[PDB]
This record gives sequence, structure tokens and C-alpha cells, in this order.
Amino acid sequence: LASPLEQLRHLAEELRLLLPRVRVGEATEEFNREMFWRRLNEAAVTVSREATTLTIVFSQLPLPSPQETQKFCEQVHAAIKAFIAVYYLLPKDQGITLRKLVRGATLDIVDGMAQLMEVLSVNSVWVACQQMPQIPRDNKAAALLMLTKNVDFVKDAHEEMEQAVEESDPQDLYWSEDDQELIIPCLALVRASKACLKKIRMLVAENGKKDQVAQLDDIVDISDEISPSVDDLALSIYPPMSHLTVRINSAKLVSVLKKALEITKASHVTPSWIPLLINAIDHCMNRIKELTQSELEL
Repeated sequence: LASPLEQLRHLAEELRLLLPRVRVGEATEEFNREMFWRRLNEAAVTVSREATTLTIVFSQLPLPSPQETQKFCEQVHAAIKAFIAVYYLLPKDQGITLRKLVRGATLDIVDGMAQLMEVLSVNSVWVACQQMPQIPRDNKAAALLMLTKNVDFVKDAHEEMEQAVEESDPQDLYWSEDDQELIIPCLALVRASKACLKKIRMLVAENGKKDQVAQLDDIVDISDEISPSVDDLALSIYPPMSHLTVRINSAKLVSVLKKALEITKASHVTPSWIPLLINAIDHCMNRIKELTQSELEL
């Protein structure tokens, strides 16, 4: 048996080896919605007990004997194994979005517990274990969550670019008057994007129905694209900003928003406001095409 601090080092290592495995995982007509969430919670509590136990113990001297450490390490692994096992009990059946969140929480826990084991060898885990009650328990709430995560991301991008522009002086690495002028539409387009996600969230909130696992997953899937579009768009705005690239990215975003809106209109979630959001969006893009025509002329 190795050193106690050495033994933990290996526990940590052995722990991270799971992350890849948990990312991709095997998984039912008889599925206990409530019995599931009960077991997972317990799983979590147990995990954090072990974290606490190890923490208090390896905080003081002398350290435990090598065999004592061996037991501790096992308890930790057992607690982790048991938790993952519960995760693996959740059927894709219940929602891809739902499963992603449980999966991510599961990984967070595993990774946290690994971080701590390293640290002890020389509060991610506890926080991670705290999360259990918070995480959604049906694909509707999961979708809602995912949607607000998007709204927020877009909102920040907006703010960043806006501050960015403001601070711009009242050669390269600069913004031209032309650059400045073309930024205006791009920014509204981003704002319209947020407007879109918020509209979608709202409709899902008001009309979404837990049963519609597939459609919820659908609306979420396309919704998620809005953010990287925006991200790509923003990144090309900053200098040196190629107008050609801005035009392309803008068009990508538009196509996305529209695809998002279209999928929402067909879902069980539909009502209107969508047509005039599309008016705003078209006007932005039209304005962007116009500010940028000389690039695509010959």
C-alpha cells in the first residue's frame, strides 16, 4: 500500500478517468419519476459526506495509516460509482435536454470530488452536490432553463459590444466611421436575437407541455444556435473588422433566428408578435446588406 497522500493522488486520477465515460453513457416503460429523484439526491448527500469526511480527516495530524486511507478511498469511489449509477438510470425517453443537465451535474460532482482529492494530496464538490434540488426535474423546466441561459448569454454579448463601442474614441485596431455606422444595425440585430429567445421562452413557459419531450428538445436545439451565431458576429465586429465577414455572419444569424422562429410557430407552443420581430430582423439585415454592397459587386 502506497503513501496516504500518494493514495489520494491515484484516487484523484482514477476519478477523472470517469469523466469521458460519463459523457457517453448507456441508459424505460416503468420509470419512477419520484423514486428517481429520491435516489439521486441520496446519492449526492452520500458523496458530500465522503468529501466532508476526507476533508476533516486529512486536515489534521497524524494522517491515517495506509490501510485506513485505503478504506477512505474506497468509500469515495463507492459513493461516486453509486451516484453515476443513478444518473445512468435516466432514460433518453425523459428528454435529451433534461438528460444533458443531469449529465452535466453528474460530471460536476465527479470532477469536483476529483479536484478535492488532489488538493488534499499536497468548494467545487460541495457546491456541485448542492445543485441537486435546483436542477429541473422535467424536460419543460429543463428547456426553460436552457432558454434563459441563452437570453443571458446574448444579453451579455450585447452589453460587451455596447460598452466596447462607447469607449471607442468620442489605423488598424480602430473603428472607422464606416465601421461605426455598420455596427449600429449589427447591434440591433443582436438585440432582436435576444428579443427572439425571450419570446420563445415565454411561449414555452405559457404553452409548453411536459409531454412534448420531442418538441421541447427541438425548440431548444435550434434556440441554442442563436448564441454562437451572435458570438461569431460580435467577434468579427472587433477590429480589424472586415465588412465582408460581418455581412456573412449577420446573414448566418438571421437564417438561424428565422429557423428558430419557424420551428416555434410549428410547435405545440405557438400563439402575432413573430411577424414583426421578423420585420425588425429583415430591416437590420437589409441595412447591413446596403452598408456593405461594394464588397459583393463584381
